[PDB]
Order: sequence, then C-alpha cells, then structure tokens
Amino acid sequence: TVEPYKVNLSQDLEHQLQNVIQELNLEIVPPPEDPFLPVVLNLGKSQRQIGVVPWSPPQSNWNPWTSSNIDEGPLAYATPEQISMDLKNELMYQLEQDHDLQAILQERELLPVKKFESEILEAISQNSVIIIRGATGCGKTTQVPQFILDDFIQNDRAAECNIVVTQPRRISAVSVAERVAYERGEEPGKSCGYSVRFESVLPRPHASIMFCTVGVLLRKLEAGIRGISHVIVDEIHERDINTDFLLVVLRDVVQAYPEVRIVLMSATIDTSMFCEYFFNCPIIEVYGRTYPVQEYFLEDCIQMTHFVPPANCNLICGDEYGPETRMSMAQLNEKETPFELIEALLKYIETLNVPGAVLVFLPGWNLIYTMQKHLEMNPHFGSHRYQILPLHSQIPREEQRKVFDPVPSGVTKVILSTNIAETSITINDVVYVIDSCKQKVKLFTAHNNMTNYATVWASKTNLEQRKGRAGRVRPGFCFHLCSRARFERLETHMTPEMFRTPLHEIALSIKLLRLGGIGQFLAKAIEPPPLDAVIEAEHTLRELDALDANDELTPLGRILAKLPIEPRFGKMMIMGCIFYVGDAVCTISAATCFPEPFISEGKRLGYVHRNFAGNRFSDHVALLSVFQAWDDARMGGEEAEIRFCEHKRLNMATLRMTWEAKVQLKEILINSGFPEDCLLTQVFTNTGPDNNLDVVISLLAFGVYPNVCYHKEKRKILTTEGRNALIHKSSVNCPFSSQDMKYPSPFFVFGEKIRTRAISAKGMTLVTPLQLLLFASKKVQSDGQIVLVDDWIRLQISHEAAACITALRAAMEALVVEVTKQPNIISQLDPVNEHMLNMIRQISRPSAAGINLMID
Ligand SMILES: Nc1nc2c(ncn2[C@@H]2O[C@H](COP(=O)(O)OP(=O)(O)O)[C@@H](O)[C@H]2O)c(=O)[nH]1
Ligand SMILES: [Mg+2]
Repeated sequence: TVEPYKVNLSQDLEHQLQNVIQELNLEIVPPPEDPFLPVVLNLGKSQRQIGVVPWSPPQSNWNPWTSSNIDEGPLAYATPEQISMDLKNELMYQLEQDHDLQAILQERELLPVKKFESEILEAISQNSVIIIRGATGCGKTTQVPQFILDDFIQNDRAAECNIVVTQPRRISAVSVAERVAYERGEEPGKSCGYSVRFESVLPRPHASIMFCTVGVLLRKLEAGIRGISHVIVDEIHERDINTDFLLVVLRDVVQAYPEVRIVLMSATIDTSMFCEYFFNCPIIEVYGRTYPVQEYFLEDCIQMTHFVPPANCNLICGDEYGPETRMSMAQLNEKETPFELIEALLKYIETLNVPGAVLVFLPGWNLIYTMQKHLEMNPHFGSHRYQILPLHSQIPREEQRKVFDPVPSGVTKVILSTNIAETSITINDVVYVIDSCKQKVKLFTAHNNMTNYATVWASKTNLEQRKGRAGRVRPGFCFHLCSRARFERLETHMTPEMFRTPLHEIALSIKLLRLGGIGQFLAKAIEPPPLDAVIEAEHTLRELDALDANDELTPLGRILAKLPIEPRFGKMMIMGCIFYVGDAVCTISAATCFPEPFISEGKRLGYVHRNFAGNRFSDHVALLSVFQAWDDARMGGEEAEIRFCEHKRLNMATLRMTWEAKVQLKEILINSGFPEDCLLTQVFTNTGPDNNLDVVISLLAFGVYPNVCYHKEKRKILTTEGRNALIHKSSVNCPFSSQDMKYPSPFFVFGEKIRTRAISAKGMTLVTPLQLLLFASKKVQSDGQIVLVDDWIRLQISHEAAACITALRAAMEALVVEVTKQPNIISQLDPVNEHMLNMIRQISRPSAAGINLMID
C-alpha cells in the first residue's frame, strides 16, 4: 500500500535517452492505448549436443601441482631411480639426526591406525578403490597419506607417488597440511602442501602430498588428473556436496583407468551405500582404545545441577524425574540453548574431581561468542581456574592451535566448538562433552531469494558421534541438552547437502569438464539431487546466457566456470571490465568469499567505520574505501599496516586474503583475453563526483539482483515479495541512534536477504530509480504514466525513458555476449557501443535522478 515514487528526470536526459535508442536502431515497445492494458517493456535477447576425466600416472619431468613441465634444474632429465634414491637417503639421514623428529615419530606409532598399516597398504595396492572405516581420532587423515608415501619412498619408488587428499573444509585442508608437515619435520612446501580457494603453498613436484578443497581439484580437472597416483577423498560421511559430486567423477575415472588408486575415508557409519557405488570395494576397519561414556539428557542435567531457569518436547518428561525437574524443563524454549545450564554443568563437573577438558558443541560463532561472554562475566571462570577457547572457521590458525595445547593443573580447558570437532579434528584430554544437539545449516530458497542460517536439530548419528568425543582418554560424560522425548523425534541422519544446496556451480563444472548433460550426470550421483534444484540451476544459467538454447556452454559460461565465484558476480565482473572498472568489481566479488573486515562485534557501526562510507549510503563503497586506505597504509610496511588495522578496527587477515583473491580473479580474466588496462586500480572519492564509482554501483545492482528493497521509515524496508523487513544493524545505513536518516532515494540493493526472526537486508547500497530500472529489474510494465517493476514497486516516470533504459539493458547484454566471444574488443571498441556505454555512464550518476549527495 505505497504510492508510486516520482522520478525527477530532466527533458535534456529524456531526449538524450531517446536519441541513443534511435541512433542504435534499438527496438522499443510503444506506449499503450488503453491505460488498463499495460504493456511489457522487457525486450527479448549454438553448438551440437557421458565424457570421462582423463588420468595419467606420475612422471619425473612433470610438476602435477603447477600442471607444467620441469625444464630447468636437474629434475628435468633426472631418472625416477635417481630421484627416488636421493629422497630415500635424505629421509633416512633426517631420521638419524633429528631427535625431536624421532620423538614425534614415536607419537605417530601409538596412533590406533598404526596397527593397520600393512593391511591398508596391501588393500590399496591390490584394489583400484578401497574404503577406510574407523572412529574419529584413529589417525586416518594425518597418517594414511604418510603411510602411502613412505611405502613408496622406502621401496625405492618415491618418484611414482603423488597424492591428492580432498577435505570438505578450507580450515581442514590448510591445518592438516601444516600438521602432517610438522609430523615430517618440515614446513608446508616440501613433502606436503595445500591448495584452497585463493591460497596455496604447493609441495615439491615429486614424492609429495597435496591437501586441497574439492572445488580446487574440480577446476583443475578440465585438463585431466595429470601425474597423480592416489586420490584420497576424506570425511565422505559428512556428505559435503562437492565431495558427493567428485565421487561421481571418480567412479567414471576408476572404471576407465583402473591403475589409479582411490581411497575413501569415513567415520563409523554405514558405508554400504559407498561400497556398492564403487563396485563393492573392500572396507578396511580401523579401531583403538574406546572408553564407555555415560550419557545424560536435559532431564538429567537439570536435576543434578538443581538448575532453575528465569511440538514442544520440554513439556514431556518421565515420572521417574522429580516435579521441579519437570517444571524447570517445561520453562526452557527449545529454539534457544540454555546458556545458564551450561554454566551450571561446568560447575557440576568440578565436583566430580576428575580432571579433563570439556568440549561444548554449539551451532555457530554467535552462540560461541554469547557463551564465551557469559562466562567471562563471572569471575569464577577466570584465568586462574579456566581456559575457555573458541573453535570455529574464522578464528586465526594461531588461536586454533591453542585447543590442542595443555593447561596448568588446576585449570580446566573448555572448548566452545562448532561441529568441526565432531568428526574432523580430535581434541585430546576430553572427558566431558556438553552437546547443544543443534547444527548450523545454510538454507536458500530461490523463489524469494531468501537466505536462512538456520539452527536445526542434529541427528542421532551426530549425538552418538559427539558423545564418543568424551571417551578417548578415560570413562567420560556427555550432557545432551535435548529432552529424552526430543531425542526420539530426531532423524537418524542429517539431510545431505545434495538435497538442499543450489546446483548452478556444479552445473557449470559438469559443462566445463564436458561430462554431458547436467540432469543426466547428477542422476548418476550416489544420492541424486531433487528435480526442482536441477531445473533451478538450468534456469539460472540460461538467464545468465551461460548456456545457450541447446544447454551447451557459451563463451560467457566458460569464463564463469573458470571463476571461483558466484556466476552472477562473474558476469558483473565481465561488465566491470567493459566499463574499465574491473579492479573495483573484482574487489566487491572477492569480498563475498570472506567475513566482513569491519570488527563491529554485532553492534551498530561507530564513527570511524561509518566515515569510510562517505556520502554514498553504501556498505560496498565503505568496503572499497577501506581497501583504498589499507593499501595506502601498507606503503609504509607491515607495522604501519598493523597499526592502521588496529586503529581503524579492521581484520587485517581478511583484507590480505581478499586482496589475494582479487589478484587471482584478475589473473583468470587476463588469461581469458581481457586487457590489463580495464583491470587497473583506480583512485576514487567517496564524497565528490566520481563516474567510475557511479558505474560500479550500477553493476552492483546487477550483481545482487533480485535483492532490491524500498525504505519506508526508520529500519523498516519493503522487499520484492511485498513483505516488511529490517535494515541490518551492521549497515552504515542503519541509524546509529534515534536520529532518522534522510536518504535521497528510498531504493537499496543488498548482498543478502536473511531470515532470522524477521527479514533482514545486509550489505546495503543506495541506488537511484534509474539504476533500479537499468540493472535491478527483470520485468517492467507501463500504462503510459505509471510503471510497475517486478510486481512490487511503482514509479511515476515517462513511458519513453523507462523503455529506453530497458533497451540499454538489452543492448548491454548483447555487447556482453559479443565481448565474451572476443574480449579484446574492449580496448578497441567501436563508436556505436561507446555511445551506448556512455549513456549508461550518464544514468548511473546521482544527478541524472536529480540527486546531489554532497547536499543534505
Ligand atoms: N596436538 C595436535 N594433535 C593433532 C593435530 N591434528 C591432529 N592431531 C591428533 O592426531 C591424531 C589423529 O588425528 P586424525 O588423523 O585427524 O584422525 P582421524 O579422525 O582418523 O582422521 C589425534 O590424536 C589428533 O588429536 C594438531 O594440529 N595438533
Ligand atoms: Mg579425519
């Protein structure tokens, strides 16, 4: 129930728009005769239709990690025998001389998996595929790759060994590589290395192990699996979607190329499904010292602590529990975690007088931080008695290492962890587990473009796994914070990611690797995705013109497939290159893969952070401005950079990683034939007239579509669906206090539409109505005076302007198509296209929509 917004467009500009449309002979939909018969302004707009990824074994003059020949140095002509012997002698000498390494090796030899060394190696040698199955903490991840390598080293065949190990997490690929390297008396870069999105330390070319994320490996596979003897797929039980996807690829590989070795490694689950998939391959069981764990539930926890709090399975409770327990539990909301009970449980654990670390499973960083703050508010849980350590993805690896370290006696180590500590890493000296019984999952619904970082129930399997983390040292205890009635209503297994994740990126991968049809290939998965997700992916890619009508990969699609970024941002980056603002658009795109550099602590931004925004009412401009300032401060060396980040309360690691990501995105564009000149760093002002920045904001609107909203008053905004929503507290556009903001336009585009208790728009950038029509709208209807954008908002603007702007969008799309066929035309672009681009440049300006940002 909102009146149409009145767009102040001058006669001069309206005529200029018409002239450009006329000069380029672009089709325009004429005005309607009857005002109750509205006309759609939206203008309309090949190759020939199961491949297998090739494999080849290691050879001496090939570097499989850089995917290039070894020409220079002695390794170009050296025989395998020479290489093998030199490495064997090097290693033998190291073991003789290094006492600290001897001690480290002695620890290795006591790991449960050590017993099974000969059996594993035997199995792998005799079979194209095996499964290694055993409890978490046995040493599958860290030892099995070493066992394989050392077997080849010690039998004079070091040169014939190159191992890829996939991990479902970035943090695991890096951390395992550093752990294994340490276990071999090295830094990463010698026998071990890693490769994640936008960061790698490559190992030596021979007798080497590479730990990587699945996405990294897949992007490399368009040239085949070249010079690799073993592919180890780790933690298959997590049902990471990219892992599931890779298993499909590998099954075809191993059938056509049975000399390759595949090793799938799994926790204690039913692996029948995987076994049958890979031609009833062997299962090698691994086990060690298991202690019994006494498990408790919310009833038990409340009773032994005497805790009293300030569909619903907390209303159900057995008769064998007392009336106050029933009463207490019946007050607890299941959607929350009882923080005060966890506090109470920690105190109860002290009275047992058996020392040991406590591991607390919490869904995400929010509840870890909430729990951590809660404890440090009580002096009881101070340095003298307690060492409370967070464990999640985004803490520095320095802090992550501290969870393994021992504490001075009398101090209790408490680890507030995500599910990383469920099956991927094992914290030693754990005797007590407190389990939220929750998981954190990212749900996305395409229809409304809604993101939900949802707190959901864990599975019975998860609870069993979490319970087992208390029983590696001595008889332990596990405090589940769900009712005994709730437990019964838990699913046995989590929904695999394949069932609940968008597939457009996997779809591009399928096409880049020439594996055939998208639906056809995914139908062969171990558990295929639902039909609707496939249709949504196909639709998404057709809309982008990544696929043609025949669903074959266009030049545009090929580029998007090579960019490790959301395809739509990939397209935004291409458009950025065309407008010669490639660097800024690569920066926006890179930043989506990392947390916010602003250390805001979940509060409203302060003065310093807000100032980066200038007068643009834009979180994206703020981001770009911190990168400009940060890069300037780096001129004066590391300490100047450190002090800048500390003074401005910025995460320096985030900035550095984002920068490196940007560099690589540029690299891929360069190699795709885009000119260097369209990707240069360009100084900008965030206060004064800046047409480069105007255009970036226009392209951002395209990037984040369909996320556009309309400001009503205060924090309340209207979404594409017509629903009410809030400006996120972290935005520069969120009012610091009670003083209202005077936006010169009510329209904003934003990065994420998030569902919690309300609908939130996060990462918000003001745009003009002209930018809305140009890049933030698919469907536009006009009655001659009023225009209806995607059936949610109305503009009072001339028919002709709206129609011309719609044609600009169409013309821009056509140019993008041409540019992807031949990217070098960017630098030598004909006048007719420059005319079209210049018109977009003009309507990107605030002044085009009657706005002057320098005047309040
Ligand atoms: N101190 C320490 N121990 C580690 C580290 N990474 C792994 N471990 C230990 O190595 C052993 C085997 O772990 P891992 O290979 O992950 O076992 P998996 O669960 O079978 O994959 C366990 O005792 C772990 O605690 C680390 O970074 N530091
Ligand atoms: Mg493991």
